[PDB]
Amino acid sequence: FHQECSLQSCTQHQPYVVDDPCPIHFYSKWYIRVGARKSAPLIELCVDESPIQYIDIGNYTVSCLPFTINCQEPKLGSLVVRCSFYEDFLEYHDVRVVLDFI
Amino acid sequence: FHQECSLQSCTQHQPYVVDDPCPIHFYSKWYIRVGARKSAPLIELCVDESPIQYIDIGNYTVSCLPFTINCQEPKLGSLVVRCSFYEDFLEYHDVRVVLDFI
Amino acid sequence: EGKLVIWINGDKGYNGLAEVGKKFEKDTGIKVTVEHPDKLEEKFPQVAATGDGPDIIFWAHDRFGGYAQSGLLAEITPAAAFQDKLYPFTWDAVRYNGKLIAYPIAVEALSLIYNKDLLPNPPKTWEEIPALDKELKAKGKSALMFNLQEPYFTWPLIAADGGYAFKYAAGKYDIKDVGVDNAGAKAGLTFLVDLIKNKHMNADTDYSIAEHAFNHGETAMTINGPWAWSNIDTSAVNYGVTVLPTFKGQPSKPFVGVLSAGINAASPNKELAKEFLENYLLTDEGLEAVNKDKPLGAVALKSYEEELVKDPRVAATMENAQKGEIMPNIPQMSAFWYAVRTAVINAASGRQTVDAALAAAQTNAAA
Amino acid sequence: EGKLVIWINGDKGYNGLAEVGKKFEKDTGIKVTVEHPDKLEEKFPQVAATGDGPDIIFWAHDRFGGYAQSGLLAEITPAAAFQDKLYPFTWDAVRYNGKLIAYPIAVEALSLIYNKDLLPNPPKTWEEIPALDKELKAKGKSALMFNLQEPYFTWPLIAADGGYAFKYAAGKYDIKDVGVDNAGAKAGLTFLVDLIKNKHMNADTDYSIAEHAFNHGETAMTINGPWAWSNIDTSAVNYGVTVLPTFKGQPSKPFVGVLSAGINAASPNKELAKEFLENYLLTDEGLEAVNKDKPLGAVALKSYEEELVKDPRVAATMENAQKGEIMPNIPQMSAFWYAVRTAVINAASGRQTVDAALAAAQTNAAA
Ligand SMILES: OC[C@H]1O[C@H](O[C@H]2[C@H](O)[C@@H](O)[C@@H](O)O[C@@H]2CO)[C@H](O)[C@@H](O)[C@@H]1O
Ligand SMILES: OC[C@H]1O[C@H](O[C@H]2[C@H](O)[C@@H](O)[C@@H](O)O[C@@H]2CO)[C@H](O)[C@@H](O)[C@@H]1O
Ligand SMILES: *[C@@H]1O[C@H](CO)[C@@H](O)[C@H](O)[C@H]1NC(C)=O
Ligand SMILES: *[C@@H]1O[C@H](CO)[C@@H](O)[C@H](O)[C@H]1NC(C)=O
Ligand SMILES: N=C(NO)NCC[C@H](N)C(=O)O
Ligand SMILES: N=C(NO)NCC[C@H](N)C(=O)O
Repeated sequence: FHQECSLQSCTQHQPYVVDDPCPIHFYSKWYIRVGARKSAPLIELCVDESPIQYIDIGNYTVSCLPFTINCQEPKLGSLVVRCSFYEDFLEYHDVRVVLDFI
Repeated sequence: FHQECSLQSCTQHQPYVVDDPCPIHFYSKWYIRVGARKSAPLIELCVDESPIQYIDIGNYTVSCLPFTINCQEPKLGSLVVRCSFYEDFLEYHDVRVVLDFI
Repeated sequence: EGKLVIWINGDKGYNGLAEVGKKFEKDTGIKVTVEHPDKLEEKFPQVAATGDGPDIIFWAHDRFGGYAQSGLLAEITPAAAFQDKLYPFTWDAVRYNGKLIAYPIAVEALSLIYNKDLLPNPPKTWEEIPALDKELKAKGKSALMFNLQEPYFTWPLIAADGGYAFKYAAGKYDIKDVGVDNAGAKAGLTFLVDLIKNKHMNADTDYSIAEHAFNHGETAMTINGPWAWSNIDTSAVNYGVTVLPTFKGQPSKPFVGVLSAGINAASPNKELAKEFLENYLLTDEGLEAVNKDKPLGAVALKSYEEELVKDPRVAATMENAQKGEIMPNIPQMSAFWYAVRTAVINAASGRQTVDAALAAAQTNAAA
Repeated sequence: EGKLVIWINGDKGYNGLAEVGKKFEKDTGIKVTVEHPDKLEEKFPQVAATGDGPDIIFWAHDRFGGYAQSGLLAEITPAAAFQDKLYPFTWDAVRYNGKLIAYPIAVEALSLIYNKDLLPNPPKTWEEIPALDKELKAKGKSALMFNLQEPYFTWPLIAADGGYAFKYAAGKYDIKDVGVDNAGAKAGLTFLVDLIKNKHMNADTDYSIAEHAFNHGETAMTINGPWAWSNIDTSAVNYGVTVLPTFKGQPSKPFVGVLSAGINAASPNKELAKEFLENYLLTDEGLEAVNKDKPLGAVALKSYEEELVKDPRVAATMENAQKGEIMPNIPQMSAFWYAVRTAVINAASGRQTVDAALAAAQTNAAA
């Protein structure tokens, strides 16, 4: 069974390598769900490959590999990782990442 | 720069989830190099997909996902993981895993 | 669009299906195009996730729940009079979250296939196959070869003494109740691993090797389904199709697959697809054209199945299906399939013991 | 086998290459087959790792070091008289660990391409493109569109003020000496990101969008190579090919690619492939047939390049090549390319700042 939520601890406003909640043999892709509203769109934080538009994410994403953020709640909405099974991209689940500041 | 060797610690003869030395965005596939001789063949420990033959690996491999061994030196040879880049399987490097027993 | 595009596997009778498509074209002017691309079960979700692809895809029902969770399949609502023309359990196999999402066509189950000339009395038990292989080896033959690379083919033996995929309880499948590492699965897989250690089977036997061996009289038995009958027919091996052997007194429990016709959610010809499937294909004459090209085995249309069951191969398919289990269609079947596939092959080739392989596969599949 | 199979990209003159193949067939009876599959640079290592594939593959030299480290390419040993017919730096681009592993054919570098009717005096500096876009926007046009999705196209600006891939020192490339996050790369990428924030470019512009815009008179400039000339030719846009604009007073430094012909290590026609490449293709008449079909730009055969350089498009290609950098061919180019591609697109689309994107790409590419 896969958790829906992932509660993690980091020092605010400093780099933080996010602990990946996706299981082994699942691909991780990180998004922001606008306004944390499930009916709102997903903004991809790491453009791999479908209209791409400029959105200022600011200082949020330090690196995409490994996924590293400046430890903070995103202004645009909630942080979400989609976990997609290696053998079948139709088997997927979303984990919301929530930060407790040290 | 990628290390050639990976020295790890586990309690002998007990399950141990191997710390994966492959970088993020590299695929990990685990082998035994027969007799630790570089000119000898590689035996795959986790058959994904080329003639497959029965070889008794015994109790060595507890699980392939995540890669978990009964903590011991393999009888057949050295433990090797091949790290293959996601975007290009021709960019690869091997890491030898060596165990210090607690 | 005003046109019907259909995707179906290449080992099935696509020329007969096109004949049903020609007749549909004579009655409506709508051209029906039948294609058999490789890896449709992979190609379709790829092209249908972008809103493209064929109007109708034919595939085993277990994949369609993953399709429906991503909204790739149109919901169908056939009239009650039409639903009654098909066996009720087939409709259950194509229901996802309360919605019917495809039309059942054929009911597939693995059977034992044996060379009548080498083996006129095929064995009733798995337990006597080692001694039979020992005998045939002194003649340069073998008793049994079948595809060890796909867990669909090893599941009948694995499930016979207690194994199961996802438990069905209270109208739903429980993701956390998986039965691949219980005592019956361990005993089933141990028997198969023992066949390999005692050199009655090779760990690298796949679909092609097992088919070539049986179709050329080199092995006395194989385990396959109706899609394989055509190649044995032209091979001039004198063969029979019978009930799978028992294990520890229990019947082999093959997975039951319902070959089903799903309509693309992005299709603009939804009503023409429903018209073609109900009033042209799912009839005695429509199914006969497809079956005449390449046999379907048993079918979901009861009126034509009552005709096909006279064929003893289809009768054996029915009997094996009655002793088996319907495949779940939940999206976690992909992680289930991968878990069991890796465990069987790792145990077959000596990479893991049976207990270790099944325990780890249990943990992953139930995750 | 007694036959020659050749793989070359589809945007190049494969019909002219087949004419050189017909003539080879008239002289030797060996049929020469030319194919243009999609994703050859991916298809070849796949099929050649299993010992199969074409006899000859045409691709930019930077991929061939990854081929040679896995032994996919045959070593070539041309006579010294033949080596002298090609510019020495091209032989350096197809040398891996001391071995020549392909035949140079063409020398590729990006150039500025401009619409003569919209823009008869194309700008000499990057810095004046914003004001030129502001002007053309009041006419419903734009100044510049080029493929932002591939870092090959942004590298000329990134490297102009100090950026570099892998440093060449003591006859080898240093995996740990990468220059994508120095001051010149940061300033180059910041200028491009500013073009997007000020709405002079869109972050989703790719190869197709930029080509369609320029070829239909909608934008005044684009940045491309000789493979794109044919489509502009039939488009009836009156265009010129000139030197890339400077940035902060420094020339743009495009990556220089040597289109090269490598021989499959698993080929049984190795001597026929060497015969075809040396004595038939790498001649004035052989290169002319290919160039006549679709222009190669500049070429590595000095005798025919002295003829092509009369074309001002080829002259501009040479000048841009002289100001650029030869691509390294080491296998880590794949991680380099992916690192720079992700950083440029993330900075272009606002996902990362320039400093953060380049710093992280530096760490990964130098790993
Ligand atoms: O082995 C897992 C595999 O089993 C089933 O595939 C069957 C299919 O249903 C039959 O029609 C026939 O083609 O044999 C196949 C086994 O190779 C599942 O339908 C499939 O999803 C699953 O991967
Ligand atoms: O963007 C990275 C890419 O750059 C080069 O590809 C060039 C190629 O050399 C040209 O002939 C033409 O096709 O444009 C390509 C850019 O899309 C490298 O050769 C290639 O390996 C690399 O991925
Ligand atoms: C990132 O930007 C936010 C702006 O809301 C700021 O609060 C935070 O301190 C910044 N973190 C840095 C610069 O590391
Ligand atoms: C695994 O087998 C080896 C045999 O050499 C043995 O030494 C070890 O104790 C075993 N570990 C177990 C059973 O956990
Ligand atoms: N960015 C998105 N969706 O909006 N990705 C969706 C991927 C998802 N697993 C699918 O195939 O349905
Ligand atoms: N099992 C093996 N080799 O023996 N795998 C080799 C994979 C390797 N990276 C290659 O493509 O060359």
